[PDB]
Amino acid sequence: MRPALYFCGSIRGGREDRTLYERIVSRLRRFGTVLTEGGDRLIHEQDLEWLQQADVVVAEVTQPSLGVGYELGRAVAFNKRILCLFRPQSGRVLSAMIRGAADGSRFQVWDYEEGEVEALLDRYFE
Amino acid sequence: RPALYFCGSIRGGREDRTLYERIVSRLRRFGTVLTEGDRLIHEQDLEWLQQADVVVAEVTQPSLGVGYELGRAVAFNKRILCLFRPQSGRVLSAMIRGAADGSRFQVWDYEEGEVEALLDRYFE
Ligand SMILES: O=c1[nH]c(=O)n([C@@H]2O[C@H](COP(=O)(O)O)[C@@H](O)[C@H]2O)cc1CO
Ligand SMILES: O=c1[nH]c(=O)n([C@@H]2O[C@H](COP(=O)(O)O)[C@@H](O)[C@H]2O)cc1CO
Repeated sequence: MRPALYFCGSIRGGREDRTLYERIVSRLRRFGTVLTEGGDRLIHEQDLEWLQQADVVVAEVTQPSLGVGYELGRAVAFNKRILCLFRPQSGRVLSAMIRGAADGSRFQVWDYEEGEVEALLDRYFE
Repeated sequence: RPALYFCGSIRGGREDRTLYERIVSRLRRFGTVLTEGDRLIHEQDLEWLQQADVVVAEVTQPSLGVGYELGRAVAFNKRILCLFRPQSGRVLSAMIRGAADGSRFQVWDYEEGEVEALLDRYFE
């Protein structure tokens, strides 16, 4: 009944939002098990195992990242429930591939202000 | 003729725009280049991706849309060629480097001056 959760955020794209990712994961742990807590081959394979196990995939999509985009594309194809979180105050324009993938139900993209992330997650998960 | 889908950063940044033009110009010699509001962009691109025979991505500039295209392409069972420049100083995403299997999903490091010769070798 408590969901398994998969979190996505930029790493090699840049760690600008690392503190925010820690806040997101701390809040997700209140609701479920966060599965995400060659060398790169092991990372890919283990992440893909967890992605298929996840009940919800949550991605912070403000910092551009190949790996986050790839995770989202694989997740869509696995028909996962997906929540993407984007901060327009960053001054970026979110990728059309992510904004345009939203169908408002199984794949949602929410624009938000950084201070409100915990409350937003509360509204989505309760 | 073989149908080719090219991927490269746009909203991730257009730093490598000139290089993308060079790649696309060369790809036109080998096949149909399918990729010569946002919902329409996504839907049209996904239609073309589904119709592709080979997906070619320049993965040096980090980009959500390029990563998403590559994830969808894997699930659509497409042949994939990724091109990365170490001269950028970046460490390429583990999700892209680690998705490679050396045959149907290949990731090549390259130097900008050699991109035309690399593509000639890949497309014979
Ligand atoms: O070391 C890593 N570990 C990892 O899980 N990822 C996954 O890939 C996304 C980041 O991708 P990226 O920004 O690095 O390209 C994250 O959401 C992670 O789940 C990537 C890297 C190093 O690449
Ligand atoms: O306006 C657009 N048109 C488009 O085709 N893409 C596709 O998505 C990738 C770039 O993604 P991105 O850098 O913007 O996130 C490219 O390979 C394109 O095929 C994206 C945008 C604007 O998003």
